[PDB]
Amino acid sequence: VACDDPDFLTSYFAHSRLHHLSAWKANLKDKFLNENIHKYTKITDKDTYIIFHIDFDCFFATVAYLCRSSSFSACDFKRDPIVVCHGTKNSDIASCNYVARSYGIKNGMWVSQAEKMLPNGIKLISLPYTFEQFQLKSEAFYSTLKRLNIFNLILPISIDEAVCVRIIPDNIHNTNTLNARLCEEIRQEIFQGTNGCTVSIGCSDSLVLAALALKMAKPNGYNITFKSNLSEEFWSSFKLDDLPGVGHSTLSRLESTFDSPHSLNDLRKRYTLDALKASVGSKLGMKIHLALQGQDDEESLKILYDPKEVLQRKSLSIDINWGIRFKNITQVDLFIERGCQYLLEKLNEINKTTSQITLKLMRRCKDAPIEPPKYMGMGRCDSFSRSSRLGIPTNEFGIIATEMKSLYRTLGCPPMELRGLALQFNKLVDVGPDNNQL
DNA sequence: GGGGTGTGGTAG
DNA sequence: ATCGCTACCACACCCC
Ligand SMILES: Nc1ccn([C@H]2C[C@H](O)[C@@H](COP(=O)(O)OP(=O)(O)OP(=O)(O)O)O2)c(=O)n1
Ligand SMILES: [Ca+2]
Ligand SMILES: [Ca+2]
Ligand SMILES: [Ca+2]
Repeated sequence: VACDDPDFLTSYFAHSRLHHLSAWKANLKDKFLNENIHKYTKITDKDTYIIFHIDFDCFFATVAYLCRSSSFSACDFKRDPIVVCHGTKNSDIASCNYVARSYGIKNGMWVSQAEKMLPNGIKLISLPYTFEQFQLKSEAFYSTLKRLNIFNLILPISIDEAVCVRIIPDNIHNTNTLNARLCEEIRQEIFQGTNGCTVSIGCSDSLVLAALALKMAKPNGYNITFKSNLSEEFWSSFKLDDLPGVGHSTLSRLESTFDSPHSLNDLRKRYTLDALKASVGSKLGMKIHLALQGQDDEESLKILYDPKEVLQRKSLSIDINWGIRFKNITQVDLFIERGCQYLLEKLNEINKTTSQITLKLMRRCKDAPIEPPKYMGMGRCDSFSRSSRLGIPTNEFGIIATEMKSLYRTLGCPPMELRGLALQFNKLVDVGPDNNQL
């Protein structure tokens, strides 16, 4: 299905695991809001809480293995390096098992890159996606978590991951013996309920330490590390980009500024708050500083104190940066129209209008090959964005699609140089019962 | 003090 | 072959 075919968006989203991830996450958040419309559902100043951060180990790889076709009968999850991917070369490894990771393979690597990490005779097993079973195993996960009746708040993070909060009465002497019991119950009940998937669990009294504890626990384990338990041994165990919020760009800046720390212990012994803030910015610097103390920042805590506002959707968009090869502006405009139709179907499902929209595009870099290394990839591009305030909030196709096509024209991208498009509704407006307006 | 725009970055 | 999405904080830099 080419990008000028009316079925392209349907086919692309059907095959895109990144689309599936975002849609699943959005749907879990909507369900949380719907199930909690009447309930208080939030941590109070008065609560002392424990965080149980629970997450499937190598989720797609595990499920796709447990569900593999007869052709993969013989595959051994504990001995073979297994990846889930569409392709054979410049195709993303969506998930890899811990055997593969023992050779240095990582989620997001191209199969082409991963294969070079393997010694002679060691063969990469590549399993197809099983999207519907990913969903079904997630359902079993979330159902088990609720049925245990041990959590005061269950927060969806993604298809395979939840932050679960237990409030501890001041009446009650929490102990790690009780926490280990709960961890082991959760792991067993989910292993049973999912027919063979494993989860790991990080357990702490901050979100950030629960996240690091989760990392330490993997694969197929649990780790309890409270602030009281912090030690050089703990911090020495983590790379810099194990901290939530530290990706590759922030890592690069930390390594430049602090002489290539090789563990969170190195960073914590070397940094100063002000140098940190200079390196990575004021809020991120404060976040990292607080994290290196085992403590959450104000922004991260909002999910505990006001989950309904955190989880409420504030924008709606689609992004298509793969398979984009148009010959003329007629075809670009029709695709923009198809994208607007899709977005408006979603906007109407949530009973909202929009007052502000954006078109963003990827354009081939002047010196970048027409056909990039990744088949149908966007390749190396320059990004361009323009937004427009609509005035009266609307859900009218005619208004929105017209302004989107106009936004496209102002960015000046020749159709044959286009490599990607995003269509965004940046501001959403409730629809109430009263619609009488002059 | 309040508003605005486009862009960087991260996560899963 | 191959399916490189998408929500949202923070930021720089503009206005008054
Ligand atoms: N670069 C990525 C990262 C994740 N995912 C999908 C596949 C993962 O199975 C799943 C969940 O993401 P996680 O980051 O939780 O990773 P895994 O569950 O695969 O491994 P881990 O045991 O490290 O949590 O999301 C993907 O397609 N591409
Ligand atoms: Ca996981
Ligand atoms: Ca996860
Ligand atoms: Ca990180």
